[PDB]
Amino acid sequence: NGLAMKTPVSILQELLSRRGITPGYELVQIEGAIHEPTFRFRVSFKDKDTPFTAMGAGRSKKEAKHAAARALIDKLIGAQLPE
Repeated sequence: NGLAMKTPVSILQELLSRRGITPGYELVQIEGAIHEPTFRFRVSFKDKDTPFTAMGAGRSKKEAKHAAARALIDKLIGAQLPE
């Protein structure tokens, strides 16, 4: 329940702080509207002697990175990260 009532971004920062991980990001594709384009980013990091990767998207470059990083969290916990 510790993942509930907690900003997903804060959860990301907490988990990365606990492990001591700095993930990297890569621009995948920008598509959508002129005034409202959608940003696709990929994120990857190494831990537990295995590589991780995930791809997300959002309304901005920063938000897209957070979405991708949240996808990592989902894989780490093996479930949909609650709000």
